[PDB]
Amino acid sequence: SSGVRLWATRQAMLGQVHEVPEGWLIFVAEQEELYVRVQNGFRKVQLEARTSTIEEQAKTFLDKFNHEAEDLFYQSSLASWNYNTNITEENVQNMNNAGDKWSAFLKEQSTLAQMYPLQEIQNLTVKLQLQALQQNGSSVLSEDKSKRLNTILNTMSTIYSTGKVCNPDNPQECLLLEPGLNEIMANSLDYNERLWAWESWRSEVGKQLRPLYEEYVVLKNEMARANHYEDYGDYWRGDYEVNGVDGYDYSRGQLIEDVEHTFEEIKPLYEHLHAYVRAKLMNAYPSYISPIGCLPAHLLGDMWGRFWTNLYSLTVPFGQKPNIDVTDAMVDQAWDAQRIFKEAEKFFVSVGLPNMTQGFWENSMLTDPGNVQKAVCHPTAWDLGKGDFRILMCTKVTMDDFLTAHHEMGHIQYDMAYAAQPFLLRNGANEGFHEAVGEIMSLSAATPKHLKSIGLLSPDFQEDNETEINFLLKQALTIVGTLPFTYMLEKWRWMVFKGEIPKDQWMKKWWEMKREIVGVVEPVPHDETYCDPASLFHVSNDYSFIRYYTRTLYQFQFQEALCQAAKHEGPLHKCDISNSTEAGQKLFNMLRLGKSEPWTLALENVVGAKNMNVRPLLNYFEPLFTWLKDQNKNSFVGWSTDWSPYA
Amino acid sequence: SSGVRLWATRQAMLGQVHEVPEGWLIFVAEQEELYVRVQNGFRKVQLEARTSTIEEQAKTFLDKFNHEAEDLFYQSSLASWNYNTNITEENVQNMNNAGDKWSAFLKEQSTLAQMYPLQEIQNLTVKLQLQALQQNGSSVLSEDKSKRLNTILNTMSTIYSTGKVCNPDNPQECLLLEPGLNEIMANSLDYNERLWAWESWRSEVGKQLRPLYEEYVVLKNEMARANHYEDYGDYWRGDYEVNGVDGYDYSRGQLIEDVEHTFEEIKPLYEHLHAYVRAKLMNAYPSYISPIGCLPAHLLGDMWGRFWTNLYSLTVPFGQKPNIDVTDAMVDQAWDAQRIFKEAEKFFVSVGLPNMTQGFWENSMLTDPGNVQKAVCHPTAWDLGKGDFRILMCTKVTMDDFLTAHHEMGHIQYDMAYAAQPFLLRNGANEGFHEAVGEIMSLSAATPKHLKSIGLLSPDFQEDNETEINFLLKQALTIVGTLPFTYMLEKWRWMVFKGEIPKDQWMKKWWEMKREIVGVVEPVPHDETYCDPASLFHVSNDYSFIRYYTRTLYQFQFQEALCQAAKHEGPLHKCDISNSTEAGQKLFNMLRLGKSEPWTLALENVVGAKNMNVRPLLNYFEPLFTWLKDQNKNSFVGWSTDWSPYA
Amino acid sequence: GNYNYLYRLFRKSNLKPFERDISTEIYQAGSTPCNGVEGFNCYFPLQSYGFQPTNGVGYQPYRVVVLSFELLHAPATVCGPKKSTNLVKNKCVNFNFNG
Repeated sequence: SSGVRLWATRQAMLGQVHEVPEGWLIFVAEQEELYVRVQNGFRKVQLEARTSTIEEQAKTFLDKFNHEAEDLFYQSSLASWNYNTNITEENVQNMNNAGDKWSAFLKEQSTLAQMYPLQEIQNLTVKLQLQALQQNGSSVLSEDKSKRLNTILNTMSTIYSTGKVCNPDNPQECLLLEPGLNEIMANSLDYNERLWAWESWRSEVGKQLRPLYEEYVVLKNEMARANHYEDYGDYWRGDYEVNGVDGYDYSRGQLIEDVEHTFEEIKPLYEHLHAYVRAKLMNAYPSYISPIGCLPAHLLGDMWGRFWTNLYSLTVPFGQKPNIDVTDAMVDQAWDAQRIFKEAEKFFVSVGLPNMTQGFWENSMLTDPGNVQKAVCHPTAWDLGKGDFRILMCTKVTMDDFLTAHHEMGHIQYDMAYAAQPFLLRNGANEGFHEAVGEIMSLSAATPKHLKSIGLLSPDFQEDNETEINFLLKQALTIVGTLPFTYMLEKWRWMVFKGEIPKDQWMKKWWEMKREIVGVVEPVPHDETYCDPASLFHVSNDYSFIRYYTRTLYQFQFQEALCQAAKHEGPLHKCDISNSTEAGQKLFNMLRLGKSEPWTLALENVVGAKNMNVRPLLNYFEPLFTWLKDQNKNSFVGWSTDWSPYA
Repeated sequence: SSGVRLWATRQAMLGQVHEVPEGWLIFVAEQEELYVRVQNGFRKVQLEARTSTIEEQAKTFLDKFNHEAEDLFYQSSLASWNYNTNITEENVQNMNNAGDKWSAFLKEQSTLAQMYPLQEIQNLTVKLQLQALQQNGSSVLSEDKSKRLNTILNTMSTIYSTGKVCNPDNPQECLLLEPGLNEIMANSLDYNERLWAWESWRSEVGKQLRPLYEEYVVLKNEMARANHYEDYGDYWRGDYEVNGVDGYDYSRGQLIEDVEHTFEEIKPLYEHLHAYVRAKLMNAYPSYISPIGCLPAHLLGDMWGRFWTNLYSLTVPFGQKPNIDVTDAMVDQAWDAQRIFKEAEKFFVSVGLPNMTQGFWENSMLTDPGNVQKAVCHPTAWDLGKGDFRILMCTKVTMDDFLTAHHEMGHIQYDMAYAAQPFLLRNGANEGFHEAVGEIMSLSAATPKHLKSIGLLSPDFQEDNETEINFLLKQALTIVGTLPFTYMLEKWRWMVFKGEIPKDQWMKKWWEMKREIVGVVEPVPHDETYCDPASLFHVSNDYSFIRYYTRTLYQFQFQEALCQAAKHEGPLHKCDISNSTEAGQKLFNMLRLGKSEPWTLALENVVGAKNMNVRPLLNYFEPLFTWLKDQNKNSFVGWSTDWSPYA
Repeated sequence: GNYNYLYRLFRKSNLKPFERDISTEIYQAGSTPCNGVEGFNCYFPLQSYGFQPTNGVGYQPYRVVVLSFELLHAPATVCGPKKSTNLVKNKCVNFNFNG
């Protein structure tokens, strides 16, 4: 013993001096002060002034790769932005060529990185970067298995994107999922029209995708075994996995544990929320919604019941008190996309974050990019590299565009935060961190205190409890509404990749937890021909939906840390972090690392805990929970799986 | 590789450097010097210039307690001292009121100290001080149990004090134990007179204290059992218990066997001593002590048979030969108690111990201040605190009081010696150290060498073996004689606390142990109605009687070590530590430590033996041991338990 | 005991040279706030002195005066006695009249 016992600050040393054993060096990492642990305290130690292995070759190989990678990635990034801004055939070709150049280049380095054995490589950053490169992808399988898996992904993504259903009343009248079916599942309130749209989408897509999905899963599973995973779920569980880090290693199975462990705390709030929606639905559809039965899968505000936000019309806590809107004030104050972005930039400056790049304005587009060029209006950030930061969207004078602008800007702030890190580390620690950071900025941007501070919300405006309940429930519909849907679906892919559910029970098991975990009942029964669990975008397009679940746990914890940092006074849903420079600095310390460090370390450095939890959400919706329990003390609370609209 | 080991002191590492492997850095916590262990020596590495937790709160909690504890204890000691030296109603009020507030102060800080656990404390001193504070004692039980236990002790204290037995000849003529009954069996040699007083007290006290003793023992055990002890004997055995110290841990059960083992090897010396007393008692009581039977209880020169000092008149080795006493020379030089205490002060400066403050002398009652105010003449020490010291003794100009002055001042020097220790640690290592220090110096003072040096004894005094045996036997009767009685009484009390001796067999086993361990048999058959063991002041008032046996073992070890350090030659009873400055410095090494260190470490450093032993006892009385065998060859050696004066 | 005297055995920081601290704030040991009152990890820095004639010599009240002899750009003010010798006359002497 009597070795190196080093920590960050002297305050840690004062609290841990009794912990440090006799003879152990007390080195303060931040203060660069060295002390020796002696009898009842520490003594000052004299310090002087600050001054071919394969691992050395790997460092040369890795850095050399970066310079090539930076250039080629920029070409692919630019080709994408040009194609995204203007969808033309020429824009496609360069995107293909740059992507083909980029993809081919990466595998050569991937194979070359695999030539380096990581066991003899001890640098934490270097070893992580190499394995981040040594990943061979689908090439770990055979080419034909890679060919099948990729082509199916091309087809499955195409089928979901091109999934179009036709009503039996008119064969020629066919409506896509968007905007045809989704508007019907959200805006239309007809029992049959929503039932048909829900049924037809899962019929013409699920039946076609089910054979493709069956082969897709095993292809994804066998590569996971080829990549040393129990299933492709564990392959996606390796994304949050932390290995080799003392005090921060995160096992893949722990991801399943934490998601289920945190989900059980959401059930009581959700159950009363589920009962209240059932209580409100039975006020609108008493026949279609039983007081004890589950909520029909076609009356949930969207195709799959993913979000209950569109049910706010039928489940409004207080019709006389609408949600706080300052979009008209923006119209009154003549605010527009550049103004909103400038206000967002000012808000980011308000929390101490640096002002965003001016080159963004020259390069990125905010409003609708006309019609000659073809572009997507969805909020999309663009960290093209080499200091090139952009956001591609059509921003109008609306809160949603205002909030998503904050959501997208936070990504860019995160993008430049880890831009100092190498290209391999130039990304978020996990898939949900950047999105979670984007959300909390929008949430703070949506705070009425911020709106009142900036003048969007008038000073004489009052935030009554009914409005807060209206706000919280709308938050619950958006956030807590999708949590059970996210929890089961990701867990569904977990067991499907693990093969727990046999082919002849994928649909039956889906409806088993639909009515039980989520309390959602299919209006008409579906069999294994249907592939409704894969009918969503992420499952069809092979995206781990856990990102939404993880970020929601992260964002509330981060916001809770923000509220603690900003010293919020009031309801947690009213927590505004405006004019809180220190919180941005603390957030910057997390964001500056990006993915250079384990996400558990970053999570603890912000919220104080190395594990995600839903404790802020319970605090966030605590007044709402009491109101929901008060509203549900009369109506039945829970859900009966046996009941169904078809029986 | 290599390791670094730190030393508190440079000299400890210098003597522990050869076994250190080469390459280990040599660092000392005091000199802060850098050395590297190299081949056959060490190279001095050049060094540059010098550049919450419960335990820290625990350290601060103790220090604040020490300030108020030192103040209130000083007032309590002062108030009690006034009552002793001046026995008046108001002085009694001061002694009671100050003690009550001190008692109230002790429990309040003890309760507050309970919120400072001992396990997380790294400092043994900090943990030990709180452990003394956190000792709930009788309060671990319910409040009624403590009150009734004190009620028994109050009744035990009053009854023992007021125990008066009336002579059958005159019912009005009644005598208390002190000084009436004690003088009967110490001065009067009439067997019947001693027998009546011995039986009357044990009958009167026994019939009223036996039922109280049964309950008092149970109450003492129950709190000990709740205080994690097997019995109240183990509760008292925790005084010598050592825990948490490497190389010096002492267990409570180790105390039992050490006292037993030490006494067993004393028996061959004691059996000859018992035989000679038995042989000499026949010369005065031919029909009352058998040549093989055990000694009569009241024929031992004292009340309980504890001290055989008065038997020296009847069992003198050579009555014609004089005894070591310069009491006449004390008054031939026109001295007094003040000069006697001055000689006691001269004794400490002769052995090298520093002189004490004059404040002690001006506050100490060395002689009774007349008769208008009553001064308690019971020898005691007063470590009042804040450097205040007093001696409660009506010392006169006599050799007997000359040793008493040395004995009491020995406690005072010891009490001030560990003043550097905290108030909780301002005490002796155990209950047999301060008495040991004062006894050995008095014995050294009583030697002819000390008396001749200061002119108390003429140099023409004949230091022949005739006076050597007479002095040894008188010391043996006082010191060696009380060891068998002290050992059994604590052993008997231990089994009563442990419940081993049946309640209907306490009296028989007490005398059976007296018959066997001590070779002393009661003159009248006492049943369990009697409470002869509790007739002692210590047993009734709940005083651990093992302190005297340990003190006797410690003092001889202390004395022999001083004589060995002073290069004493010849019989050990003539050893004088006067004019030996090294002996006091050697003695003072433990005296400053006090009770912070284990007593085993204290005993080993002073003497050389970690545990107790009887080797100094054999060295002190070796001429007597051979002399006893010469006188005891004509009579039985040992004792016979069956014989009794009543049968 | 002369309890009028108080002494600061614990201070938040070591005093600067010639610096006086007379703060009566409740000294805090751990992280538990005191809020102006004692209790857990909270004590009184200005402990009261208990001084009695019977106290030990090292514990007795000793009066101490520290004489800081500042000499700076400010003109000197505190000089010594400047002992003067006797007067002479009609004799060649080395006279030093005030310099």
